[PDB]
Amino acid sequence: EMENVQKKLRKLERDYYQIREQVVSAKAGWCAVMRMVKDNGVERRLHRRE
Amino acid sequence: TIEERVKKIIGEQLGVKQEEVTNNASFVEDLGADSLDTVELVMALEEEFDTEIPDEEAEKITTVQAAIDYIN
Amino acid sequence: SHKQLATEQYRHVEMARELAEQSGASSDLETDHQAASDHLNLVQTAMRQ
Amino acid sequence: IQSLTARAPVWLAAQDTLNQLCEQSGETLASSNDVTEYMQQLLEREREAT
Repeated sequence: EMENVQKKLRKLERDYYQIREQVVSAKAGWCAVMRMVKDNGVERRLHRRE
Repeated sequence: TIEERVKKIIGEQLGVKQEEVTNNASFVEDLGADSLDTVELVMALEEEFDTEIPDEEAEKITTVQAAIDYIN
Repeated sequence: SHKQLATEQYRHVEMARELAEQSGASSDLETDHQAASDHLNLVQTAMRQ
Repeated sequence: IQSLTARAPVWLAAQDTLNQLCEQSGETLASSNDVTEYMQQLLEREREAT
């Protein structure tokens, strides 16, 4: 039973790996957008924090 | 050298350039990266080196230099 | 779950080790009990003679 | 947490309007009484300019 949970751990590990690539790739683009947005839009116009 | 990874990734994760980071400063407050941004930075470091860093060790990277200290 | 599984495997190996010792003891006891059954039959035989 | 979450959006909308309002003026407001006294100064400027 526990060896199947180990193999479950392997499957979960590859799922985690996928999620991790998603996160890093997303931040790479967030960087660029928040670079360009500093032409006073982000101050309060686009950042409708409500 | 291999540190070019870290000193590259850091910038790519924080918007600063390679030379902007200073070893004396701290990510949490002296780089502008908040809790979420620092989590993203440490987790990107984890991804790049194909390794793992538990929570306890991961929390000890608040300073710039630490990012290489645990690596090398 | 990874560390739990690692710890549970270490515990599992320890319980498996003690049962290996009892399994050996059971084979030794089977040998002693075979001799014991023979001893009973030898005594029954001696009583008849 | 549920109470705070229900309360949050209203407070945030109110804060955005307040920041816009006070930034539109030269003086920065901090309390209800402060807003009232600013009302009075506004009236005085009305009745001088007129």
